Amino acid sequence: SSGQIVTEGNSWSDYISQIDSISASIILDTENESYERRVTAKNLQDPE
Amino acid sequence: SSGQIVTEGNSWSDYISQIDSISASIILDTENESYERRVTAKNLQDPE
Amino acid sequence: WERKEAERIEQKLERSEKEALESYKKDSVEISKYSQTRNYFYDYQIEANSREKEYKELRNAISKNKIDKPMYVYYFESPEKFAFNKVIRTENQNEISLEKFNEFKETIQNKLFKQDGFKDISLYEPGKGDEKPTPLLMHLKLPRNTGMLPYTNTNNVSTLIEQGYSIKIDKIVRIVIDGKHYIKAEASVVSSLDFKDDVSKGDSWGKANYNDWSNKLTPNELADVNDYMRGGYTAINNYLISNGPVNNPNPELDSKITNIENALKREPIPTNLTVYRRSGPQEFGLTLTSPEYDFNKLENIDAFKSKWEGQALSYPNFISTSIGSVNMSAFAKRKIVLRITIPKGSPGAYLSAIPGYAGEYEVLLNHGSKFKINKIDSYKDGTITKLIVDATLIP
Amino acid sequence: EDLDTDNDNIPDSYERNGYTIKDLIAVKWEDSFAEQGYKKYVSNYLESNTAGDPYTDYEKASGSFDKAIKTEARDPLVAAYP
Amino acid sequence: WEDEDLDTDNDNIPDSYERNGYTIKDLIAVKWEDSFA
Amino acid sequence: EDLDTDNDNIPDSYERNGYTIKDLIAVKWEDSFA
Ligand SMILES: [Ca+2]
Ligand SMILES: [Ca+2]
Ligand SMILES: [Ca+2]
Ligand SMILES: [Ca+2]
Repeated sequence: SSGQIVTEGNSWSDYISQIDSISASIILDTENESYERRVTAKNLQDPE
Repeated sequence: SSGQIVTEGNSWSDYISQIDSISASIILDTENESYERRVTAKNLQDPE
Repeated sequence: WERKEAERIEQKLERSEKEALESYKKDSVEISKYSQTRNYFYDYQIEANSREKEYKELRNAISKNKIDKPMYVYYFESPEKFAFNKVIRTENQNEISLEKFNEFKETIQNKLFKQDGFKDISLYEPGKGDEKPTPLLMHLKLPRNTGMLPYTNTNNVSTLIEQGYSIKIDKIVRIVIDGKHYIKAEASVVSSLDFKDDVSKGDSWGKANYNDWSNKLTPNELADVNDYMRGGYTAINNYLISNGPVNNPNPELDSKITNIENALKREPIPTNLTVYRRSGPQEFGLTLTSPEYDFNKLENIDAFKSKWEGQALSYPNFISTSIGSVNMSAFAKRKIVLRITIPKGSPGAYLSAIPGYAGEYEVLLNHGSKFKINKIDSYKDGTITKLIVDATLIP
Repeated sequence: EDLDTDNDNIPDSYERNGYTIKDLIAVKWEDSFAEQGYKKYVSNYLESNTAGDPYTDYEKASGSFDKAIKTEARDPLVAAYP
Repeated sequence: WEDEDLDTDNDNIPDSYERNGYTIKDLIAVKWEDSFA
Repeated sequence: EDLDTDNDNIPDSYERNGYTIKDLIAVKWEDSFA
């Protein structure tokens, strides 16, 4: 509320499953660095 | 305050003595399962 | 997180302030309602009230702590507070119609609404277990140096503030919360200078800002305006009401009118200011014996609001106003009180700055001024109910 | 009508006769919706959580919950349960 | 309804702007135009 | 002016063109202040 970066109490594990469920994974390898991404995909079975 | 169920902080020991003090205990034995109950009884010495 | 923040605040509070906060926690509604309309009584009446001590302790506790940056607060507001009498939707309905949205939109188009009481707010947007009593949600940005009192109530860190400003709504959209439509408004605070009951502070400010005003006045016109405001103000106003310059033109009084206007125009008000004036039925085209002048019955107030709220105003004569809001024996019968906000730079002067009985904290405004009525509300004054009109002066 | 006894933001008659969620608002079911892929739901109009799981009828039907929960756990009669 | 004053998910972007395209300038979502690229 | 987009008590134009703090209030910069 005061505009300060708070880190305790925020956990990526709460979002790992939800991000993995609705995304596709794309990896670029190159030669010196590797990049892994998740991009949101659409569910064609749900009209909403 | 929401619809969520909470069990932390709710202890049966706070009510064990109070229930035992104002009740009569009835047991049905059967053959393959036992049942124990507590039924509230009236105190005739207290007009209130 | 906020539990130790609430503690560090309450520790340094007085025992009287603690018991005042507890009495608020028990009976918040009546205390808030009293704080809304407390300054419109007599001087001695507000002194002997059995709830003034609580108000003083609570306001001191609130103003003890101030914020250093603008921040946003979130709360639910009754839509009738913004002069919208109809219902956006019932409490069991789920959807808001486009027609209701539009009606609310042109109701609040270009207006300023004043808030003058204690309020319970939140620093976070409403979530799941939060109470949602109205279909209107407010995102208000508070200014710097405003008081907030974060107190724990049954574990929940609640925050208490006192309103002394006027808010304007910028944009409204329709949102969905848990399957129900809500109207969400972005609001901003317009600062203004308001001396409600402490006429001493207002008098001191007016002296400091207008005791040198006479010096800038040329002596002939100074004595001229002075003689007017002593003896001939009634005659000049009566001549102005009858549209004298148009019906029976004459230069003798037109000279007085021009001199008054120029003298008031010499030095304008330097800051946004609010003045209070008790108005008579002849100003609204009513008589003392008219049935609608009785505001005890609801239909009279409803008709008066329907025919007057949101409309314009025009005073051909000059307007006599006082900085203070307390009731005076000179206008005790007046059931209609007029609340006027003076924008910065508008013409006007503090008459009581000059020595002698210039009036009762008198402030004069140029003739021919126009007013817009934003909201009209009612409060009970003993055995009768008086009516409060909130207005803004336009240039 | 507009009665909502359990305050889950779904009217009693919709719960009793059938409903679906679109634009995050409950609407009356029509047989033409099945061609567009919508599902018809019924639930307990006296109970906010028909299945007893931590999510209300509106949250399940509307999908306003964790997106890692299976799609068949979206009608009020099938429980979200690991 | 028939105006761009709807925010269903309450995230400070109008529904049609999200539907069709938008960009942020001065911390306000604005309707997209091809010349912005 | 008095626009404060980021709500940090300094107006946008002052931040763009230069400012200094005196008596805990941001003011426009003038070369005689150096
Ligand atoms: Ca229901
Ligand atoms: Ca239900
Ligand atoms: Ca949106
Ligand atoms: Ca700034």
